[PDB]
Amino acid sequence: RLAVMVLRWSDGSYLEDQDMWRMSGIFRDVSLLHKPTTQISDFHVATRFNDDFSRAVLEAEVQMCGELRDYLRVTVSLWQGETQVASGTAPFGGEIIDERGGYADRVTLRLNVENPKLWSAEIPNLYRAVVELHTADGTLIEAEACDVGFREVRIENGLLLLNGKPLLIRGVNRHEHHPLHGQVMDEQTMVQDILLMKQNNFNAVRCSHY
Amino acid sequence: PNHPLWYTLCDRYGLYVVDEANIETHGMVPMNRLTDDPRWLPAMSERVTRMVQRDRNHPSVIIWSLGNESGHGANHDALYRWIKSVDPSRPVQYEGGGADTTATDIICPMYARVDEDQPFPAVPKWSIKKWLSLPGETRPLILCEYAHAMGNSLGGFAKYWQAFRQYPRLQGGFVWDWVDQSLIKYDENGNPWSAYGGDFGDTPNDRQFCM
Ligand SMILES: O=C1O[C@H](CO)[C@H](O)[C@H](O)[C@H]1O
Ligand SMILES: [Mg+2]
Ligand code: NA
Ligand code: NA
Repeated sequence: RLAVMVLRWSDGSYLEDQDMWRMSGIFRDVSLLHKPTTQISDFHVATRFNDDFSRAVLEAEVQMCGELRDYLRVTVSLWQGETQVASGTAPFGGEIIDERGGYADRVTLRLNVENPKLWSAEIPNLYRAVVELHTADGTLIEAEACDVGFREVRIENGLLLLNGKPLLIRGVNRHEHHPLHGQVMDEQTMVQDILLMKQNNFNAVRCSHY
Repeated sequence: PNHPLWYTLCDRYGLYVVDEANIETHGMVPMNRLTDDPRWLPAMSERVTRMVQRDRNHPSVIIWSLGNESGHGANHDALYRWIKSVDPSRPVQYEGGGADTTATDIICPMYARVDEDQPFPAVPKWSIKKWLSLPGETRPLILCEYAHAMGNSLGGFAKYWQAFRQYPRLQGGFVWDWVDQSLIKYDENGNPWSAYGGDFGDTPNDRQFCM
């Protein structure tokens, strides 16, 4: 038996004064997640590019929790559909960071990707990154994953650039709102919103304000 | 450079002066044909240096100009630097080559419009409000020539002044220009009349464009 006492107001309320319906309750998903004792506890994906975007390095920092062992490995593999395009494998123990060493509980993988298919709102090219935590011999402990979009966002000479090109933001602010369910969101309404936006020449959305 | 007395009068009456080198090669094709040629650097330098040497003590002179309508050539860059080194007390401006070259401290276009772009290749005349905010641009803008007052003219003058007042970096301009360049000719009875280009048998000419 779970018991949850939800309070309408808290000191948190002072930071939640958005112009909208003030509501309350368990308004988003509840779930149970089982992880192994030796687990991936965090992972970051970065993509960086040469001057003309014809080469990329995918960089993945992976953090573990549990007991450190020489036989532990991480493999980050990158997939375009069913085709594996790049893969990297390494033991734990990052580069030296300061006078006391490095992170024995982290590793960074670096994968080369030639002529990457670039992500934008115009052509949302995605690769799949699978992060496997496993033994040197090949027994899987667990795997996590995310969608990867190869794209660079930077401000240069007063211009916001995506993949080196100045963006024109056709954006809209969007609150999470449904006339029947209040602030509970579902896939169908989300999809409906996305389709309408893009059908109406929007390319950008602001998470107003949370 | 003007008659020496002009600067003395501007000192005493109070007017700001842009003192300009006697250099205009407008007729060349392309406009910078001489000004990019090192063989013409000695001749150009003397028009710039001898001006500075003469006029540098006049407080009314607040800006040096490298000349007018001679494209932009490496000789301009050299002389820009000569003045900056010899007299740090005054900004240097020059309009040739698109009004915003490395040879000018001030964006100083001629006949750039307030809101409308004129995107000529190589030497575009941006709207002046747009020109200020072009990526990387930091300089003030003062038109070296605007509001062409030829005949029945100066329509839309207020529009420049509204913009000058609203935008800090739009710091005004120089109307083109002060006085009709007409000449006196006489009829058979000895009556004077105002003559322009072509009335003296001069050919080819450009008619009333001198006024
Ligand atoms: O400036 C604002 O005014 C809007 C009026 O609808 C709305 O309240 C936004 O949340 C707020 O940022
Ligand atoms: Mg508000
Ligand atoms: Na101003
Ligand atoms: Na004229």
